[PDB]
Amino acid sequence: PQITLWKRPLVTIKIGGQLKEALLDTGADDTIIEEMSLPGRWKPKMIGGIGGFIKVRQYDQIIIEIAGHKAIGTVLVGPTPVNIIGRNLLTQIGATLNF
Amino acid sequence: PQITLWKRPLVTIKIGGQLKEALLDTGADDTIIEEMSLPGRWKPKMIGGIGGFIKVRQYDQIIIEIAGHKAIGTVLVGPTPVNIIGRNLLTQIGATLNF
Amino acid sequence: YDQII
Ligand SMILES: [Cl-]
Ligand SMILES: [Cl-]
Ligand SMILES: [Cl-]
Ligand SMILES: [Cl-]
Ligand SMILES: [Cl-]
Ligand SMILES: [Cl-]
Ligand code: NA
Repeated sequence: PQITLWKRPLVTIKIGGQLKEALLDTGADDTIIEEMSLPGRWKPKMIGGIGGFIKVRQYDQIIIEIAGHKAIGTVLVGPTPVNIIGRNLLTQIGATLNF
Repeated sequence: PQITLWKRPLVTIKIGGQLKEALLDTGADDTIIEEMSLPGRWKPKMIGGIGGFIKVRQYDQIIIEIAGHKAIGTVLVGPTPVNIIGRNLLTQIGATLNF
Repeated sequence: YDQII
């Protein structure tokens, strides 16, 4: 699809068996999801931005369906104010910025 | 242009005759730049990011060039990890997300 | 409040 940016670019995702709404965020290096359980190993990480840093759990090789398209990659889980799909997964669905 | 997301979507901007680097950020409602001098009056604004809320200075009707495209709109000045072009100016330069 | 991420 072609998404305008008049409003926040929110899409439905499926992750860990659950449906969530997430923001397509070209500024984000990483994909960050609100607290949930995911299978497999994890390691701690700190990520930061406006307002400082938060501690997250880093899960590798997680499959996420993003607006109907499947991708695999690292997902960070922690106290983010909004679910974020970052560049590590936007690349896999072929997302581009066009102007 | 068509911008892929394998690297950060960094572009050159021009504001007050000066060139700066900034990130095209679909996850940002607003545009925020690092401390610099802008003309005119400012108003207070609170913004939420990954690690919490911050106070910034809001300057309206500021001329800015983004990747060679002319825009005139609201620019926030405050403590940001990088200069961020958000949706308020991405819409002015006609940017869309496509997959 | 507006959000910047
Ligand atoms: Cl919105
Ligand atoms: Cl990844
Ligand atoms: Cl590609
Ligand atoms: Cl790229
Ligand atoms: Cl006043
Ligand atoms: Cl504006
Ligand atoms: Na894993």
